[PDB]
Amino acid sequence: VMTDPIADFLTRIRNANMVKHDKLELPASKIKKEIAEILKREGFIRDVEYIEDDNAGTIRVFLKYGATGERVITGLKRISKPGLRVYAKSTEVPKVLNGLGIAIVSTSQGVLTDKEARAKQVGGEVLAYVW
Amino acid sequence: ARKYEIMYIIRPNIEEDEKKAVVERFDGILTENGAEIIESKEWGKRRLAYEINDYRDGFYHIVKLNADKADSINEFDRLAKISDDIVRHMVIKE
Amino acid sequence: KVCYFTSNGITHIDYKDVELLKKFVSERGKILPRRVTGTSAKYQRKLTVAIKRSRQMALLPFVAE
Amino acid sequence: AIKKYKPTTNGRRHMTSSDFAEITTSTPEKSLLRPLKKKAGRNNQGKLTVRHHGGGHKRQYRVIDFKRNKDGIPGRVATIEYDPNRSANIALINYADGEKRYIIAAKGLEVGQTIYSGAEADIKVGNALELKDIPVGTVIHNIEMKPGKGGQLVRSAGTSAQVLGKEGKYVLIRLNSGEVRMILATCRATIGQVGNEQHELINIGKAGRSRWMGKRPTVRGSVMNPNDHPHGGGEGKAPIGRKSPMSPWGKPTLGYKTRKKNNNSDKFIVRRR
Amino acid sequence: LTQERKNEIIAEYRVHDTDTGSPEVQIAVLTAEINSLNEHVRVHKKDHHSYRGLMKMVGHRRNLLTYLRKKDVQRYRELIKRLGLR
RNA sequence: GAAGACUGGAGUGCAGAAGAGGAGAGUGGAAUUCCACGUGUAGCGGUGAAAUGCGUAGAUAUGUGGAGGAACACCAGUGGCGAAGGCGACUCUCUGGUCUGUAACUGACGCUGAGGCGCGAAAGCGUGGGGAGCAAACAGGAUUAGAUACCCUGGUAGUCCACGCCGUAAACGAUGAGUGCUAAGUGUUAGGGGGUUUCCGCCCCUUAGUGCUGCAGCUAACGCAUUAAGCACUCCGCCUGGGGA
Ligand SMILES: [Mg+2]
Ligand SMILES: [Mg+2]
Ligand SMILES: [Mg+2]
Ligand SMILES: [Mg+2]
Ligand SMILES: [Mg+2]
Ligand SMILES: [Mg+2]
Ligand SMILES: [Mg+2]
Ligand SMILES: [Mg+2]
Ligand SMILES: [Mg+2]
Ligand SMILES: [Mg+2]
Ligand SMILES: [Mg+2]
Ligand SMILES: [Mg+2]
Ligand SMILES: [Mg+2]
Ligand SMILES: [Mg+2]
Ligand SMILES: [Mg+2]
Ligand SMILES: [Mg+2]
Ligand SMILES: [Mg+2]
Ligand SMILES: [Mg+2]
Ligand SMILES: [Mg+2]
Ligand SMILES: [Mg+2]
Ligand SMILES: [Mg+2]
Ligand SMILES: [Mg+2]
Ligand SMILES: [Mg+2]
Ligand SMILES: [Mg+2]
Ligand SMILES: [Mg+2]
Ligand SMILES: [Mg+2]
Ligand SMILES: [Mg+2]
Ligand SMILES: [Mg+2]
Ligand SMILES: [Mg+2]
Ligand SMILES: [Mg+2]
Ligand SMILES: [Mg+2]
Ligand SMILES: [Mg+2]
Ligand SMILES: [Mg+2]
Ligand SMILES: [Mg+2]
Ligand SMILES: [Mg+2]
Repeated sequence: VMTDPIADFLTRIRNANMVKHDKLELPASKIKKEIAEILKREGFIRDVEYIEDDNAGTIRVFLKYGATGERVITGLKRISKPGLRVYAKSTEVPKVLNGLGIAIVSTSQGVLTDKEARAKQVGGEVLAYVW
Repeated sequence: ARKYEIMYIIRPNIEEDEKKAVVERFDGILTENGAEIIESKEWGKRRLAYEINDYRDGFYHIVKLNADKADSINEFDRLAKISDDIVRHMVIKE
Repeated sequence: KVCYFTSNGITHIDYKDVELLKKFVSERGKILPRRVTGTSAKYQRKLTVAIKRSRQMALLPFVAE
Repeated sequence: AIKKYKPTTNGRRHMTSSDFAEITTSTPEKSLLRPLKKKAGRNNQGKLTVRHHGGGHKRQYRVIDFKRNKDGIPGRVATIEYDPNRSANIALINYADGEKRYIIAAKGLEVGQTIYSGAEADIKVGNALELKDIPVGTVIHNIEMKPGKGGQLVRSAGTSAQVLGKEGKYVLIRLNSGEVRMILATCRATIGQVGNEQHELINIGKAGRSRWMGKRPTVRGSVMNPNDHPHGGGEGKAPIGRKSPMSPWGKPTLGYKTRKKNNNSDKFIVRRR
Repeated sequence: LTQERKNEIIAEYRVHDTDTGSPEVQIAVLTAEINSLNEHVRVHKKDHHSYRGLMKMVGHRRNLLTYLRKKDVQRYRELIKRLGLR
């Protein structure tokens, strides 16, 4: 059965990148909103829209490629799996690809990236690595 | 509740007076049991495709039933195999 | 080439209908293969239950000389 | 069923017995009892003619109906009882007359059933009919050999014979031993198998249990003296130092056929066992 | 279980006059089925394929009873006293 | 964690469908063997060649009848059903599961699952039956330097049935179960919808199975490839050089 809806978000984007698909849509959730919204802030995804329906709504994401078809996202990874959750202190927040990537952290002040977390001295659950 | 359909063959060397004696007899034994008969029809003399017993032809009969306990077909089956007048019989449900 | 029972709208095959079944066996009483008669897969199964039922009541022969 | 006993002692170790689940009542019908006296194999003259008999629990005779000639009266099974005088059980039947009599209990005969005899009886377990009215293939028992005499051929527990054909005045029967025999068509029989099938599975377990049934010990002929048995004598254990093993009276005992060669019923026996 | 026999049990345990999928209704129908297979299995002793279907009813019936106990205890104790369960 | 709310999971209801799924009772036709009786004369059978064997006490062949047991010709199909083992003559009785359509109903009631409990080809074991063909052991004839083998003539347990054990297999797709995503082309099984047409028929779409070919991806290679050995999450089982073992 479905045991990790966040992992599906991470892997659906990865599966669409390989075949250069220009868009995708998937069932919506509150936590997926920030993750999808965060990616738009650093240009990892070209756009995002919400569709309201009966069950839970629907979200579609517009993937982004450079001129002459280079991927903008070269990898997505899930860290804190349901089988082994991980937590990071204020000084333990990593730097994905030596600052050229980002990490999504679910702090007590909201879901925000690794760079912003070290500016507020808070920790939380590390959710994903995007580079 | 559940309907059946019985075909049985009577020996060819039988006479009209005694042929209808067994047709009314086998129609009877389906009645005191839990069944109500619908249609007793006879095709007539036919040539058997193979020599089933010492005979070569036979009279064909058709019976329709609406049975519930499904034991009136058991009594027919029990007494059809034992009489010397019926040479074959078959019960079909649809 | 064309299924007989589907084209004619037949939905039930009876074992008392000897004249219909005689078109679906060979000269020796053997059931013809489906690639020869052209009948569909669904009604090939119903057809053989009719033939096997009628063989027992001596309406069709088992093996014919 | 068959009841195994726990090995409490060395005599109860291998012993089994019936549980008597089919038996309904434990008291016999008083007006159908006759006395028996043991004979221990003693002759008309007082001589011991048949050996290894004598000295068991005392019994009483229950008069059985083997003729079954009460035709047209519906007989209702009342009880199923125990008979010391035979291996099968018996059933008490009281007719609509008021008369009562015992018959052999067939397999599947239960209390409350109705039993018929005659010519209009149906082919059901327990009914009695002439062999000419019995269809080919049925399993029968209690076959009689002469009309009006009474059942005699198949009667012990678990035994059965099968009707096999017709020859005009006679009927072919395959007896329990495996013999094909010709019997008149006016002789009667009962439909079914005989009652107590498990009787052959009982392990006696004790020597005293054989003694309870009236069996005295059997001495082998190899441990006798030369004037007692053709096998006695010799120093130590001795083999059968003869051409063939011998009975206590001569007359070879292994493979030698003892049926009369000029018998009058060889023309009524179609094939032997 | 014949179709009309089932619809009497459904009508006898509905929490309201329309439902057919209430846990009270399903357990009552499931109970009637395993009290009908137990006679078939008792006489057809060596019918192993049918006996597997029995054990999937018992397990399914147990799952629904557990769910009812947690959600609403008062309803749960009413069913077992009415269906004669433990 | 607690209190509520929902319907995309799961299950019930309603309308259809297919199937060698299972247990019990009864019946059918070809064919082999044996037995009885007509006709008939000198071989039959067998092999790479032969011989043992059967036959003038009259065989093989042939016509008629009787007894008995086991397997079900054509249909028959990378067709169907089942959790696996496995299930193929026909009828009835008792029973399990699955698929499609509807959106009436409950409202997360779910997945995996160590120990535990059941099922489980064939051979084998115990008790009681049955025994036609086949056939370990065994006997005889050939082959061979030898032949405790292959080949030929016979043949006992066994194979069949009821009940009770045994608990293994190259029990294999050599591929654990659940869930979601990721080009296409084409057969076939069971359904549903629409267009043409009076039907038939053709075409398109769709659900659940069953085959083949192939992209990205994976792989040491062979190869797998929407029925993954690709991309991911949950739970269980197992491995750490060979022999000894
Ligand atoms: Mg003696
Ligand atoms: Mg002795
Ligand atoms: Mg001495
Ligand atoms: Mg002497
Ligand atoms: Mg001596
Ligand atoms: Mg001595
Ligand atoms: Mg000595
Ligand atoms: Mg649903
Ligand atoms: Mg079936
Ligand atoms: Mg079956
Ligand atoms: Mg034959
Ligand atoms: Mg040579
Ligand atoms: Mg001959
Ligand atoms: Mg399956
Ligand atoms: Mg069912
Ligand atoms: Mg079914
Ligand atoms: Mg299916
Ligand atoms: Mg609601
Ligand atoms: Mg499970
Ligand atoms: Mg275990
Ligand atoms: Mg075996
Ligand atoms: Mg055995
Ligand atoms: Mg034996
Ligand atoms: Mg040799
Ligand atoms: Mg042989
Ligand atoms: Mg067994
Ligand atoms: Mg081993
Ligand atoms: Mg193993
Ligand atoms: Mg296999
Ligand atoms: Mg393995
Ligand atoms: Mg998997
Ligand atoms: Mg999958
Ligand atoms: Mg497919
Ligand atoms: Mg080592
Ligand atoms: Mg080692």
